[PDB]
Amino acid sequence: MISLIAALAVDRVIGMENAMPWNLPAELAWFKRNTLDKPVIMGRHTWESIGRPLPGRKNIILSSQPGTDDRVTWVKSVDEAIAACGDVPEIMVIGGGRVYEQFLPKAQKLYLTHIDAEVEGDTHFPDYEPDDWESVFSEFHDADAQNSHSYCFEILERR
Amino acid sequence: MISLIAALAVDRVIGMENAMPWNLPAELAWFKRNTLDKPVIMGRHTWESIGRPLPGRKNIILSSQPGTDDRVTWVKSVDEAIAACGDVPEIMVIGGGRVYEQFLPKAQKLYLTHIDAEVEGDTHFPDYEPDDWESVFSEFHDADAQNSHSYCFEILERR
Ligand SMILES: CN(Cc1cnc2nc(N)nc(N)c2n1)c1ccc(C(=O)N[C@@H](CCC(=O)O)C(=O)O)cc1
Ligand SMILES: CN(Cc1cnc2nc(N)nc(N)c2n1)c1ccc(C(=O)N[C@@H](CCC(=O)O)C(=O)O)cc1
Ligand SMILES: [Ca+2]
Ligand SMILES: [Cl-]
Ligand SMILES: [Cl-]
Repeated sequence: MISLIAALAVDRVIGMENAMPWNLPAELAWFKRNTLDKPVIMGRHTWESIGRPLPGRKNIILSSQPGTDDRVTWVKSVDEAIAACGDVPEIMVIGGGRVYEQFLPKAQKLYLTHIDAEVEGDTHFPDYEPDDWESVFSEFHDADAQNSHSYCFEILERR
Repeated sequence: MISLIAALAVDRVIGMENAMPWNLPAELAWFKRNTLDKPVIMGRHTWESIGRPLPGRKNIILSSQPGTDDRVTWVKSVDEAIAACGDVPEIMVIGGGRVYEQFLPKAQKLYLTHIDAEVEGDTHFPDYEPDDWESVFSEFHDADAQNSHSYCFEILERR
């Protein structure tokens, strides 16, 4: 099955011109826990943002342009992206905006992190119909010594 | 000689307890380059935000309450903190607020990072009359894919 995993600020903002203005090691820990040992599909801008391949995951980059790193797999279509995953129970799509838009229709589950940050965004997570999804897990946490903002983890399954 | 190193938001706002709302790996690199191989003095809140002893530095915690951890040095007074440093060319004071207030009188240099972020806060870096200080180095950087805000490194020497 295909799952989308994203960190959304207020109004579903997911990206800005520069790095997001938050320091959330706990959110990254959740991201790692939910993607480890699974293929991850991302767009080129997300790839460039991370800076290196994610350890212990098969990194797949969906892009019309040519491959710059021998450490990951470059694909040119959703179909190719999928085929590169092989036979695994779950494929994780990690962004950005355009990639989420192309995979939403095929997605069965969403792993969302809602962050209480008001920012002017560049890209936003596609509008989802809350009547179409069932929340099966939610957990709220306040900002603390290491995390700059409050956040809530949520997992939704398609009804 | 004693030096204070701090990251300030607009209006000189500094962290109190929760992590600051910015992601500046280039700023932490600056922090590391300037404190490596030197003793660092910090208060209890800063210690909690770091979460572990900084490698390659002698970690001294100035606090009234008790030494949780054995990997660092716990002192109850300014005099004791200085003594624990031994005889080195430069002692780095890394915050927070009350710690900067206690050492400013004794400081000969300031390594400051001015960040273009408006943050609401109670705490401010102590008032320094820059005419008692000579700005000796200044280098501005714009925000990018990995750094959430613009920042300017500055070094001042006590005249
Ligand atoms: C810019 N970026 C994209 C990013 C960030 N947070 C997200 N958070 C969620 N929930 N979902 C995403 N798709 C997401 N994507 C990043 C940047 C760094 C790391 C990262 O360092 N991850 C380490 C975990 C943190 C660490 O080792 O420092 C990992 O092993 O996943 C991940 C994603
Ligand atoms: C919360 N905190 C206090 C902190 C942060 N930035 C500062 N920045 C400046 N300029 N001055 C300070 N006093 C300062 N203090 C921290 C948190 C983490 C690390 C840290 O991880 N430092 C690693 C470098 C980054 C990494 O490897 O994780 C190091 O080796 O110094 C440092 C300070
Ligand atoms: Ca439910
Ligand atoms: Cl992307
Ligand atoms: Cl402190």
